[PDB]
Amino acid sequence: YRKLGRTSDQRKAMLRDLATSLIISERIETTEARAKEVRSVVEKLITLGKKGDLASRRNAAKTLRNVEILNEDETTQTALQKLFGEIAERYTERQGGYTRILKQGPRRGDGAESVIIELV
Amino acid sequence: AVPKRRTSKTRKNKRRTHFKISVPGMTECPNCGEYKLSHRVCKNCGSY
Amino acid sequence: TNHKLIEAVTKSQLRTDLPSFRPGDTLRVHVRIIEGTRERIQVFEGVVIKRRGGGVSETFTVRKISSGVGVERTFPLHTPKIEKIEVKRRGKVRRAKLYYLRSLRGKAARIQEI
Amino acid sequence: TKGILGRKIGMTQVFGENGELIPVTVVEAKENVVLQKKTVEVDGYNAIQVGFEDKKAYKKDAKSNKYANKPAEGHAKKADAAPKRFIREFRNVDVDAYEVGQEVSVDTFVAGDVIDVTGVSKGKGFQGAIKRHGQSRGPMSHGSHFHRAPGSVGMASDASRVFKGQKMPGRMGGNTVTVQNLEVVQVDTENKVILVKGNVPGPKKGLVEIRTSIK
Amino acid sequence: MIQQETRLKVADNSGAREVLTIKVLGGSGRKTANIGDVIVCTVKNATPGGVVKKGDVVKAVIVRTKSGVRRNDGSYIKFDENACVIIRDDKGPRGTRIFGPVARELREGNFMKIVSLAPEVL
RNA sequence: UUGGCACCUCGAUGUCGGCUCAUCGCAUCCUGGGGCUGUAGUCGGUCCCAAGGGUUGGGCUGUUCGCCCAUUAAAGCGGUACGCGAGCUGGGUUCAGAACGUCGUGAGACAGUUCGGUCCCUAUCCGUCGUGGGCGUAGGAAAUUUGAGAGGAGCUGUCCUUAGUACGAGAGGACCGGGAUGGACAUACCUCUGGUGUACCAGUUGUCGUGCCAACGGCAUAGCUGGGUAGCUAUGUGUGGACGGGAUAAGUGCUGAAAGCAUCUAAGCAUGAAGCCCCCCUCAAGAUGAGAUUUCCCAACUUCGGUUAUAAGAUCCCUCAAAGAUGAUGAGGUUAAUAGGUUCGAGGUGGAAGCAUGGUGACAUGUGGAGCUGACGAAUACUAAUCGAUCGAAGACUUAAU
Ligand SMILES: CC[C@H]1OC(=O)[C@H](C)[C@@H](OC(=O)NCCCOCCC#Cc2ccc3c(=O)c(C(=O)O)cn(C)c3c2)[C@H](C)[C@@H](O[C@@H]2O[C@H](C)C[C@H](N(C)C)[C@H]2O)[C@](C)(OC)C[C@@H](C)C(=O)[C@H](C)[C@H]2NC(=O)O[C@@]21C
Ligand SMILES: [Mg+2]
Repeated sequence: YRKLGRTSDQRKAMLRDLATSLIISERIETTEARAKEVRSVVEKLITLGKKGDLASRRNAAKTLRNVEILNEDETTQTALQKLFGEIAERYTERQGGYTRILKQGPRRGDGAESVIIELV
Repeated sequence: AVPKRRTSKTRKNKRRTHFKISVPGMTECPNCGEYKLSHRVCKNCGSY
Repeated sequence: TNHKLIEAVTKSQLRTDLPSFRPGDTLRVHVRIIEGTRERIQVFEGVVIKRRGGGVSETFTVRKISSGVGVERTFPLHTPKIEKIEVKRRGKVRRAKLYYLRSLRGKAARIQEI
Repeated sequence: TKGILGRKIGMTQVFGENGELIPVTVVEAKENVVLQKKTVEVDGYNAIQVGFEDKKAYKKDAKSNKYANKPAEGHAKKADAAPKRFIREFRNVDVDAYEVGQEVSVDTFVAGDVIDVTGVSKGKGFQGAIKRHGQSRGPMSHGSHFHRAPGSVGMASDASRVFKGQKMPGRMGGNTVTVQNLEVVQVDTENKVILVKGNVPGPKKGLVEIRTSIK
Repeated sequence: MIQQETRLKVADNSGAREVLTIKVLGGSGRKTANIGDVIVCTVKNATPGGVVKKGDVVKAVIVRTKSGVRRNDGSYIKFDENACVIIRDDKGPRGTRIFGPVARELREGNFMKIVSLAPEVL
């Protein structure tokens, strides 16, 4: 696996935060390496969501941050609830994938290959 | 640990023979015809 | 096949007659020592300390006290110099390797049955 | 006398007669085919070329060594064989016995021969003076600033130069090594595997050239 | 793995309760030893009396090191303490009530009186 | 070595010991071959040939040296700016402080002691260790190659047998060869024993937070503690220095005369060493002499090739690791298992959650070797290697066979 030029605690934190944000937005923009490394984490969380039993819920609560989404009509529900009620159904029949990645050109401030990781 | 002598213009230009930027990996985009980087999304159109 | 071949090659050399046990069990071990005269059997008694990866490569370990001097012997489970094994009594532990018995002597090294 | 191309799969152990842990390296030799028979008057030295494994056949627009190229298809079709992945040759063998197009089989080796396995070492990459060369390194305390670097590279004004062969930092591995006087413990003809006592050079999934000891 | 400046317990009633080593016999540059190997050593704690007294230089043969020894079948025998026994330059001990177990590898080295006068051969 | 001379260096050539790394001579310390002896063999002494390899760990001093304690087959002598400080130390010595003894009325002094006392430098060139690109090898390519050369190894102990034999009043005691095991050292590898394993498992303290109990997350060296997969590793596992040729050294001869004898010599022809050459391991056609084998590709405009673009072949680009600083090498790019995910498994950890039972409680038991599980094995196109683009031959003269 990759280290992302960062320590262990700071990476653990970055990976879980990036996975949460992806789950919120359903497509985000970042650099190639971190997309390549958040792919597995988000894919595994969705797996914890395709079962929905209380054990998998409690276990997926480890990674996701506690965030609130305001849906249409001022309806509110958290990241766990999204994962287990709006994304489990979408991928009940698909047996992998769950994400795609679309390389983009280098950014200006660096030569970093920005990419967009999106939930498929 | 200091240059014992000058590096003449000949030696200088010689060392930097291999110091150059490569032309980008660009291919034409199938939806718009403008060039794009290969394996990247066209920035003019937004396709594949 | 490019995967089962290791097991496909060692299967002819794996024993089924050995019993099933776990670390923390005091078991008697029958061994066939071949001295200069014959192959006289002899018995080793100890407490299992650990055991390792499967295949012919599994090795377990036993520990005992001889004359107040701790002795530990490690065997492969498929070495053909074992005539028989007896799991003389069971053991309630909470580890998979029992390294922490190298500092205790006497009742401190106590084990509950079952 | 005998030679087979194989690849290394891993290591295990065998309890042999008289209960002895024989450390073993399992080698998978399958579809070894002779592709030529070099001759003294045709090429200047008599030997035979063996192809191992099996590539796929030519395809237009191939982008990898998976498939054979037109040049290799032709070389192998002259021996009515499939394109192969690794090709080596053997000199110690006597050519008259063999024949172009035959399969070299694991059963060429009987239990208890003496063989030499020639492979390539594992890469360690760019490595320092003491891991690459076994050098004693300096003091780690007592106010030292010479921990792992190599020591003097020469003398002084006499030989105002560093002599060739001075054991300095570089890239370790990637060297052909021949371990000698190994032996085979069993040959299995169905899974196509020659087991060799000891250990052999190389990464897992590599290539070994087993032949009969020259000593 | 026993090297010089290593303190070992004595396994005899010869008179020395604990000793340390200087060399490992057997070769130029030899550095270590295991069961069945002889060394030179000078006692550091003697019993009041005994045939061997404190500060003497003596031959001795290793028994039951804690690094232990591999046997040809893949069996390993390890121990919880280093130990040694003094010898009389004929592979013969001095005491006659040796204590503690002894490995079976001392049989080969023809330390038979050591193997015969032992609580447990192993 | 102690000196003599003052020839280069005072617009600076760091000086002694130790550490790291060696390299070369041989007037050889061990090992190999011999002549001998006031050599019965083991013993020793002497001289000759021999430099291939090897030629310890400590106590004491800043010490080189030397002495001492244990070993070894031996613990060799020297050169290399008394090798090596832009590789290291800085104990001694040689700045300023201080102090004792001595000399000086005194300031101070002593190569008399003593305690303390700042070791800078980002490597341009040559050199050296690795690793790329260009071009040449009379076409363009893919693979296998011979070996001109070059490098690496090269050490040796003990036991048993012959044999208690030869030889010995005895005491003692092989030569040869033929077996067996070591030491040191070099290599390759992780099956075993171990180490490490900061995205594996588990227990636990303080504190903050997800309202709350229960569950969990952040921080405290990874908070700590017990384990531990892959990888990487030694102290761990195998292997190696085994034969055997050819020419020799001191030496030993054979036939043999000058010199009808002799005599190893002059013709010739023998034997003889860890030494030389080969043998064994590795690199090697930039070996500009550029070598060899097999295969693949083969047209059609010219207005005359100083020709397109294309073959065969690669690369760009992208998924990767058995490879890696980068570039290279190697496994793959949909006609696809290259990597991710999913499913199953190995190995690791050790009895998840929620329930029900029992306890006042701290807890325990069954579910259920359960739950979790980074690299390890397999299957599966679910996701990404979609699209595309660039480079790449048409084969010279001369003479002889044809
Ligand atoms: C940190 C960067 C600076 O470097 C340095 O300080 C380094 C450390 C220095 O190394 C050394 O000390 N010797 C090597 C250590 C030798 O110890 C033996 C025991 C002693 C002594 C001693 C004797 C007399 C006196 C003295 O009498 C007195 C007073 O004051 O009277 C003051 N004390 C302290 C004395 C002490 C440089 C490199 C030094 O050169 C070297 O000196 C030698 C005299 C000759 C050397 N060669 C020509 C043979 C020479 O190579 C200099 C002189 O520096 C003091 C360098 C000069 C150019 C500088 O001035 C630069 C700018 C430094 N200044 C600074 O700021 O940056 C520095 C680079
Ligand atoms: Mg000057």
